[PDB]
Amino acid sequence: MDAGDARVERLRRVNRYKAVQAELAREREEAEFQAMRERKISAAARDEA
Amino acid sequence: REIVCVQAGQCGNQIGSKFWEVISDEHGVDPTGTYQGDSDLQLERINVYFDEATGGRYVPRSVLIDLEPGTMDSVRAGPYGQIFRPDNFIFGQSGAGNNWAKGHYTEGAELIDSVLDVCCKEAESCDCLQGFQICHSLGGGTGSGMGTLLISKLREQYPDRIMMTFSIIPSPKVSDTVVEPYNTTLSVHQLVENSDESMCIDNEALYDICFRTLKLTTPTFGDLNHLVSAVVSGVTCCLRFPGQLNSDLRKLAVNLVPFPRLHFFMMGFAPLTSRGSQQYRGLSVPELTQQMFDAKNMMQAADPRHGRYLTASALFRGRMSTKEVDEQMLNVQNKNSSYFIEWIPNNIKSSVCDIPPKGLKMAVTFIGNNTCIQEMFRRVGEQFTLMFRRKAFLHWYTGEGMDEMEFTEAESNMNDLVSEYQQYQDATIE
Amino acid sequence: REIVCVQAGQCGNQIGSKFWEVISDEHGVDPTGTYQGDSDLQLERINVYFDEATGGRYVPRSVLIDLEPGTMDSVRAGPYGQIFRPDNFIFGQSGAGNNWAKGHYTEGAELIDSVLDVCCKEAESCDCLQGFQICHSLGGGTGSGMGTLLISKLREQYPDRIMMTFSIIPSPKVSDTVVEPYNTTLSVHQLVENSDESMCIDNEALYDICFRTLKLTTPTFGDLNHLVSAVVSGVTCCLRFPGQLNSDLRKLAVNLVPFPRLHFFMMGFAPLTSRGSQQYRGLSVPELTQQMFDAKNMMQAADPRHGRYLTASALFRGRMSTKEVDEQMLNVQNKNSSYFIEWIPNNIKSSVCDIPPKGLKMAVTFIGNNTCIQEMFRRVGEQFTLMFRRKAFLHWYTGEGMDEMEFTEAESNMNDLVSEYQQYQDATIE
Amino acid sequence: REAICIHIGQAGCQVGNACWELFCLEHGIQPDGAMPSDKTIGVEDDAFNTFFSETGAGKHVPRAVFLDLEPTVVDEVRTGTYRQLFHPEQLISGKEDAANNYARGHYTIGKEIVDLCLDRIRKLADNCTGLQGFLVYHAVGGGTGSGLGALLLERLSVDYGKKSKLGYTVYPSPQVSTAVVEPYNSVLSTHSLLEHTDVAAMLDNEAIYDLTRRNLDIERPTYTNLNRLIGQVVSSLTASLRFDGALNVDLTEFQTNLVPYPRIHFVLTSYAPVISAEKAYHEQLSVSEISNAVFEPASMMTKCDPRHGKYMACCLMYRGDVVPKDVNAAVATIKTKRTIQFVDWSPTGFKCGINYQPPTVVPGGDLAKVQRAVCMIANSTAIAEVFARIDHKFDLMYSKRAFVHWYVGEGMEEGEFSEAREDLAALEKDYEEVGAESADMD
Amino acid sequence: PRKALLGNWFEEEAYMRDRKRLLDSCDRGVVDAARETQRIIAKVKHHNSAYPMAEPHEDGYLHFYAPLMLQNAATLGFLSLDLEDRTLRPTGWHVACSTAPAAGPALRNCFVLVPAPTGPTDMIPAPPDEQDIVHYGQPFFIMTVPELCDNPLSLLSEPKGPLSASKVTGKHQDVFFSPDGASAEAMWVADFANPDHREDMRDLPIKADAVLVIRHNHTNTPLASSKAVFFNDFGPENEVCCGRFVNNPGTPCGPMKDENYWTFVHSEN
Amino acid sequence: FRGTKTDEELANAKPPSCFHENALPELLFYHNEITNPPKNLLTVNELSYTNAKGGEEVNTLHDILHKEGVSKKRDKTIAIRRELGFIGYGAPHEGSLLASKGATATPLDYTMRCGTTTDQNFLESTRGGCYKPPVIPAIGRMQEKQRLLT
Ligand SMILES: Nc1nc2c(ncn2[C@@H]2O[C@H](COP(=O)(O)OP(=O)(O)OP(=O)(O)O)[C@@H](O)[C@H]2O)c(=O)[nH]1
Ligand SMILES: Nc1nc2c(ncn2[C@@H]2O[C@H](COP(=O)(O)OP(=O)(O)O)[C@@H](O)[C@H]2O)c(=O)[nH]1
Ligand SMILES: Nc1nc2c(ncn2[C@@H]2O[C@H](COP(=O)(O)OP(=O)(O)O)[C@@H](O)[C@H]2O)c(=O)[nH]1
Ligand SMILES: [Mg+2]
Repeated sequence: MDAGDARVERLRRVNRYKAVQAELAREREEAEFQAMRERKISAAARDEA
Repeated sequence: REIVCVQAGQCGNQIGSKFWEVISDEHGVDPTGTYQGDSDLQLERINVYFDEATGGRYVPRSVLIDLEPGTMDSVRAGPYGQIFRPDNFIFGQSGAGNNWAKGHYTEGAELIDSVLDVCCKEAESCDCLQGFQICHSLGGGTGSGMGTLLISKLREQYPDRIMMTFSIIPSPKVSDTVVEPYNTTLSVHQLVENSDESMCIDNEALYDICFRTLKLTTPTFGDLNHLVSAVVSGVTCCLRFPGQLNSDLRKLAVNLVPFPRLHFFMMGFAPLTSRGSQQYRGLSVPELTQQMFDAKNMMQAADPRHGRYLTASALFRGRMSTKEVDEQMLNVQNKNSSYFIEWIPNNIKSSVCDIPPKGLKMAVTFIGNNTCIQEMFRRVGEQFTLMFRRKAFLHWYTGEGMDEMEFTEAESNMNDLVSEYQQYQDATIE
Repeated sequence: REIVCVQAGQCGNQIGSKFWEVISDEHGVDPTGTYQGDSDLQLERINVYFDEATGGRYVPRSVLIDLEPGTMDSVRAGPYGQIFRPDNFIFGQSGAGNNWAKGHYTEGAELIDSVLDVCCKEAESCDCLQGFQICHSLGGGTGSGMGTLLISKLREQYPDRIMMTFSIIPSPKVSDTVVEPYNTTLSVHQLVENSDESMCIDNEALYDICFRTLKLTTPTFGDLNHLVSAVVSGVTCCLRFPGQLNSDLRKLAVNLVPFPRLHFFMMGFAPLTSRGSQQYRGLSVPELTQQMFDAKNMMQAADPRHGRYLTASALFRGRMSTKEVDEQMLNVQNKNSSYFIEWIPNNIKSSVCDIPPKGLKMAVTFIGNNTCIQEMFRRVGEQFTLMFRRKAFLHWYTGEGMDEMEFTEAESNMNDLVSEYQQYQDATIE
Repeated sequence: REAICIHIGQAGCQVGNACWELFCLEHGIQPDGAMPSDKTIGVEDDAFNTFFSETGAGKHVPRAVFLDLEPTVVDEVRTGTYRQLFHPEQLISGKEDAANNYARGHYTIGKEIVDLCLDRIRKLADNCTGLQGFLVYHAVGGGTGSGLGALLLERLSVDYGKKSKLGYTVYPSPQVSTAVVEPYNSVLSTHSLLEHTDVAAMLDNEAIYDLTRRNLDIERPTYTNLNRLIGQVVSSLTASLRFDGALNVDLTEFQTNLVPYPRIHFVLTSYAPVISAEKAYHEQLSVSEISNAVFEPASMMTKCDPRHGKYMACCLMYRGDVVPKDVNAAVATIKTKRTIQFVDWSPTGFKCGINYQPPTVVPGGDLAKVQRAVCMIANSTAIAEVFARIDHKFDLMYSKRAFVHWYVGEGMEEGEFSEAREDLAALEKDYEEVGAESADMD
Repeated sequence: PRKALLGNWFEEEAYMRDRKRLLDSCDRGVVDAARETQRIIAKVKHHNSAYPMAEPHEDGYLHFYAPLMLQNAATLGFLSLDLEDRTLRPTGWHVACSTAPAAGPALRNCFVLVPAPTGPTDMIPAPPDEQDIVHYGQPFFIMTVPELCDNPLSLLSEPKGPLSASKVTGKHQDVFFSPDGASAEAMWVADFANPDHREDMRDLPIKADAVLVIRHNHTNTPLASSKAVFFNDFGPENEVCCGRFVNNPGTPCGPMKDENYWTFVHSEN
Repeated sequence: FRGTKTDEELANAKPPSCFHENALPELLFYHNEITNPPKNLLTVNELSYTNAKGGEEVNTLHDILHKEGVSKKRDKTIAIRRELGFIGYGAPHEGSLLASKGATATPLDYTMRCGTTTDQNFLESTRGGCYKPPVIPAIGRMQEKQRLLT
């Protein structure tokens, strides 16, 4: 009885953990893309000036 | 009018988890099991699928059986898993090995008595019992052998009720298991004697639904099991909600089955359309009927254009006019008159229910009895005869204990079923 | 209407300690003896088992007897031990040696007078005395021999009261003692003439209760003694609380003992269910009655299906309708009519009590006089004849002083009672 | 649930070192048997149980025996780094070798040692509650591996009966060779193995050398490289028991799908993403590419060409990030190909398995890190070519009794050579008859 | 990003944006992983708020109605509760409790003492001027601060049986918090540290810093904290149970080890 | 065969398991606004036969076929919601308004002393956030009071 409950609890925690990590990875990728675009625009303006 | 569910094997338990999620959502049952709905219309027929435990809570009248507990541990670990009664999970200690004879004769008889005890407790607890409903695959091991064993026992104990099955059958293009023809042949032999009505689904047809209609880039088995859970929960909708023209499993059976062997049906569910396109087209009865007869939306590999309809049934959910339903069914029968068997004057039954599935204005599920189902059985019989002439892999089955005469009986019974469909396809008034 | 308790030997003292824990809990008595309850209904029948000592205190009407003080010193040193009256602990200086003859004839007569003095002081202190209650095992040494000695003295001195025993009997699968058949046969011979009603429990049946019904992974004697304390405190519950249909030990005996020599009964208690499942199913009279007659829930190795019920009794606790009780007992008698003795038109007595055990909505305790108890005695007689034919351990008993004629008398007397059950089992209306 | 591994002789123990290295690193058991706690998830997991059992103090010990007649290699295991992991009784060693004589292992020397091995295996099987087969690792080229492996398989087959026995066997390579008497020992081993094994997996060192030169960039490979590849293959096949997946595959499913007749149990094995770390980041590795890879003969771990025969059954194990729809599309494309042929009595040729755990990377290893892999074991009539060439070499030596006096002196009747040669002739005819197509009517 | 527009890019862009809108807008209850992770973070932030504990009294005695902490002699941790590890039982709501290290007073580890109205039928009553002082042998309640939740909780226990066991080891009685109170199952009695002078110090006032043993009045079983460790949302915490811990299992009645001893912690002067 | 040294290397030896996210059912079937689907729980018979003389409005056929809402009758749902509010699952918290005659849950000394000294500002400060503490009723005392009655 204890073994089955332990298995079920581990499965639910690990599934929640995987979902959260996937969402954070996607958000970080988007943020890096936006930062790259912004810094390149700033560099172009500075060079022209 | 209470239904008892049986879930067998991995596929059955997986489809069942999504089905019981959909049903619990429609009746406003929280995943903790507490009733939280907001209209009496939800509560007043909850008994059909749920039994009432004390202080609010409801528990679902279903038996889960499998030979290795891995799937059951996954469903208990799922988001709605807590709702299921702990005592309803029955398991052994070793797998079916994809062998029909093991599942039917050796590991079967040890558990079957405990399964019958649970099924009898559930049936005898009902104040009035409606038919049983079973979902399983025919290609597997425990699904085919133990499902047909249990079906035979329940048909012995309750011969006056209805027996309904939803069944998964091997795709025509790719096999998942080498010994599929034996398990399929023996299971179809058992079903045609024992069952009253059987619905068949091909996984290849669900993949074609997902890719062509919904345009999903990377579909998964969760999507296929949602489509199946949607149609299965739709066929029973008139039992449990009010409507302008009520219907019942026995009334579907009386209108669909002309002769007792002709009980194999095609399935479809109409409102399918991709998220980008859906903003561009409103729901209406002509659109649902047009999608309903397109072979793209039918969940089996045989296509209606190579056969003829003996009978069909359509169940509509939502607030709609009866005139549009009646005139659509008349127009389809008149314009395509060559595809309907002529010695029956009207082939379509309609039924109308007031309450649609959540988030749809209207929906229909379609059940069709069409002779083109004979092509799948013919293919299975050819592959079986190819395998059997060389007695391929036969020692497994004979070592478990089967007589070779069962294989020749099952082959003969399927050949007679194919012949009977072909003769009624080509019948004439004269 | 007050009961006097006697606890004898290791098993008796251990079961008694848990019983007095359960009773002190039910009436809200602190282990210091202070009343801490919250309704007059708890207080108003406390006299039945407790005497009142000065300024508040209550003392439990029990005598503890054993031949070596190890168990008695452990219970006196235990957490509830202080509640017991110091003068009530009686012990010797040498053991029973696991021998019935030693326990009955040599060390017995030395203590028996001091035990009778304490028992008489307790009996003569009552304003009106109800029956005696005795707990002991039959397989042991001092329990069987000195318990039956004391029973004989109390039956000579108080022949008009009731004598009730709870007794542990050897398991069919594993022995705890080699010389069990002699001690069992001689003790059953003594009880057959002396006792008014005797209840028998197998430890193997408690293990099967724990493993199958409650699904405990690693049960201990605390669980077995809790099951026993629950049933023992349940049989007397109607004596000490109000109800719609009162009952009494004498009324139970008059309605269960058809002929005089037949006074051995099996016991069961119904609302056993595992802690995980209990949230899933509410209590009702059909569920309790169905589990109550299921042999799965019965505390002896003999199964009712091999015999017939000559009489039975059910004690219900809770606020419930009499109609449901009466119609359930009629329905069970009608559906299983072959298992009920024909000469008696109604074999079951019912009784209803308002106050359930804490944390349960409803409960029933079941007492049954079945003829399948004859199978246990026949098996014990076979093992006895196997040992006696070879004089297997007889020199111990003859050295204590027994004439060999006692063994042949005890064998003959028991063989008669088994035949009497065989004759009443197969009797006809004629 | 549980499986017990039996390692015999020199090759089997050395391959065992790589296998248990891998199983430790994949589950996370430290080399001294401990396992570090996790703080992100609240409780630990049962996955070790297939290969490890825990003591009441939480130390892990593995479900294996190591059997050898010479002490030196087992003493090397005893004195190495994993000293504290193994139970000392599990490492069983005799005094002196079987000297490349099958007769010395089977008749003279193994008869004394075999009862200790059976007592250890019995003691293991008593500490189980769902044992589902034996895995056996040995080489048939040497004396003790052949002779004691056969004797032990016979005894196991009598005592345990129906329980399954799956063998990984190192056969004599078709032109690389190490000892003169290899054909006699391999023939005599194969005679016993025919009756007493359920599936036999075939390996050739020349193929793994070819695979490590062509795909990896290693000029001078050694046995540790081959053993790491073998360990990866065994881990891929047993992963279906141990980790979550879409389509699991129990060890009994192999026997049901791969073996049509009880003698036709010898299977070919191959593995797809053998690739170096520098090559791996220049290329995608989609499902269809690795599925196309497993059918090329350059991918195989046995030196045979399957284009000269017909397939009877294939079992495909996918592990990692794979979706069933891509597996179905790949298998349908393979089925379309004209250079892949199945016997006409086996129309439904494929079994699939899909597991989510990608393959583990070993600190000293030479394989790249990859998100997905596929492994195939398949039964094909092409295997008949391996036996015919061993049998021809046996015939060449036996025509002159080239070495027979050793075998006769160590306890064997001359008749046993002729019996075994007739049994292998019957096995050759079985592969001739089973592979004949009756597709033409009349 | 956008990637190259070959194949099914249009429908998948639409699907991704609709999924993003659904996840950002809807609540979805406990199905959403991000929302429940955020609410667990807010849970942990709320439970660990500081509390203004009371200073020690001038007389140096143990007093009622004053915030306090409970520390164990073996674990050196403070008694704490988790409001969300709750299950419904036939006897009511059970809330799990443990002992954990902490940086100071908090809403999860500050309690008050409330006296019980009935003594053990041989009590010598205290004088009227010592009403607020806690004496040995006098029952009292342990309760949570009013700022934690609407309904006050109490420390309870139940007899051991087939359906009752400790949280982790399962070999002792169970201790849990419950809104049940003013009952026979919520009374506790303190005793002296030295075993030989235990009955000489009965019905006497308790010093502010005494090491003492807390007993369950209705079962006569001392309170304890073992070394068993379980994880929860706060980290690793120990187990709390009622039982007697002894050096020799063969003599269950005897000397008690350090994990049956407790203490009361005040604020620093 | 040199063994591993640190726990970090042993941890990074395993790659994390891949995870496939099943598509949400709202992404497959929903046709209205995905963030606010309309609620359709009306029957034609209830919406047709009204009590026009009493005061409730009448509906045209287009109104019958195209109206969103929930049926007015909710007696059993109200009873169930009240029962679960007493039990403890009810969001509206129907209980805690009054206590039974013999089902006390807190000693009166706690209410008189150390119960009237609550700081409202501190409570408001600690409650501020996306987490609110639950309210747990004293069901045990209630059912104990019900148990000891005839
Ligand atoms: N792949 C691989 N092959 C090996 C390994 N060790 C030995 N072999 C091969 O197996 C054959 C030799 O068999 P051995 O294991 O040495 O024979 P044995 O079991 O020790 O028998 P005895 O010599 O009588 O003790 C040769 O073909 C070797 O190339 C190994 O670690 N890996
Ligand atoms: N549609 C659908 N098919 C499934 C699912 N799970 C397994 N299958 C199919 O069912 C067959 C495998 O049978 P299985 O359930 O494992 O048989 P069992 O071992 O006896 O339980 C294969 O064709 C799978 O593709 C599922 O969730 N949905
Ligand atoms: N159920 C139960 N059985 C017991 C207990 N103690 C002993 N027994 C059983 O009683 C028998 C031993 O009798 P015993 O009491 O030792 O006889 P004595 O030596 O005369 O006191 C054996 O069958 C034991 O298993 C107990 O606490 N509970
Ligand atoms: Mg060697």
